Amino acid sequence: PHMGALHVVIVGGGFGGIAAASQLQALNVPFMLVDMKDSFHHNVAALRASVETGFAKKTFISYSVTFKDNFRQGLVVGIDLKNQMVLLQGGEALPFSHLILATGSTGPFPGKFNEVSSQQAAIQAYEDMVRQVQRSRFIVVVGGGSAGVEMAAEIKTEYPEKEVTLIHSQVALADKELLPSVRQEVKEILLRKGVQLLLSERVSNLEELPLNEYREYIKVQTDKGTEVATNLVILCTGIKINSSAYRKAFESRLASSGALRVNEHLQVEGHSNVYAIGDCADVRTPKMAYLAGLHANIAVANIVNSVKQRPLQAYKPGALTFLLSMGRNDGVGQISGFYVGRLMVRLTKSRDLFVSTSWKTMRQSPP
Ligand SMILES: Cc1cc2c(nc3c(=O)[nH]c(=O)nc-3n2C[C@H](O)[C@H](O)[C@H](O)COP(=O)(O)OP(=O)(O)OC[C@H]2O[C@@H](n3cnc4c(N)ncnc43)[C@H](O)[C@@H]2O)c(O)c1C
Repeated sequence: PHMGALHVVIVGGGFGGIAAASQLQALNVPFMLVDMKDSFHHNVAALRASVETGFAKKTFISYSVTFKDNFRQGLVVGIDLKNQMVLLQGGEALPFSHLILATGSTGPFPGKFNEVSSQQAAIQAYEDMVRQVQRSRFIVVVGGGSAGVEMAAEIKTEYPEKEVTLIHSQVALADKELLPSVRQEVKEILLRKGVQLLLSERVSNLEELPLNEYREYIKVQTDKGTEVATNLVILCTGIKINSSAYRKAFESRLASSGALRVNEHLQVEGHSNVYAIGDCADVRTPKMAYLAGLHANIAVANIVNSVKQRPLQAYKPGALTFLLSMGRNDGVGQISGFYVGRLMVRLTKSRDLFVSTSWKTMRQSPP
């Protein structure tokens, strides 16, 4: 029973959620931000944190330092649409006048990390990975999506003396929606770095392999009968929408891919006070962190505009921007649908992986 007042609940503390929480905090609008972790995860640097000693502490930022009592650690199990509540594992419910859904994507470690944990435990998880990689002479990266391609390049750039094999089910690497010129140069670069590519093969004994853990001997098998002996197997396939929090309640609304369908104001179909942003929004985009932030300014503005009776603003997708990091000294990609080269990507993404951006948003300084 909110009797006109606002109470905004942000479910998910990723790039979008912290963008929305910071906007609401600047306008002094009551809000509660919920995340299962206690710190924000700059997952765009997760692969460098998998290979560089001491980097991982640059990639987690305490929520409570920035948001204080406007943050609440918890796992969201369900939405009660009728009574405008948000159901937390353990019983607690959070009442909202407006709801921002920002639940991001789920995937294998190290590319994603969606574990309830402390900041120091999360950091330690990546430092542990680095020791697995240091220990290993032979490493297999499974999956030539954008994540595997960068993971293999990241290992070879930091450890030229390791033997890195990348195994991928198709014949072209990285996202299908990229310029063919982009996809080809990614192959050129991986080969010049000494990565051994096993294209058009599928790993067949995967349920039996130890993941993210050094072993003296591991044999990876493919459906074509190729056997690759290795010390470490890193899995880089299986990014999907994290609908844990909202699926039971919006089944009618979830598009097939897990995302919530939305209008051009990022409103969830069938609701005027429920927004979806970033990865969980059905936008036919490639799903980018920077987009998650833009969506967040859109959603907060449209909550304020909906109270101040004003025309909502819309989200106008443009041409494809995505830069692939090929280690710290190389890369390639496209900015608004045209090709950008190695020097450009190295200065934009590959040196700092946009890490300083999240620390600025969170108003904190890295350790
Ligand atoms: C895999 C990958 C992705 C890249 C990459 N690079 C870029 C890049 O250069 N630029 C960019 O803009 N995006 C890039 N992205 C995409 C970017 O990582 C994602 O699109 C971005 O993180 C999406 O932002 P969202 O806020 O939509 O989602 P997050 O996963 O960041 O945050 C979701 C949060 O919700 C929380 N959460 C979800 N369900 C929950 C629940 N039920 N209860 C509690 N918390 C929950 C999660 O724990 C997590 O903290 C990249 O190189 C790779 C390899």
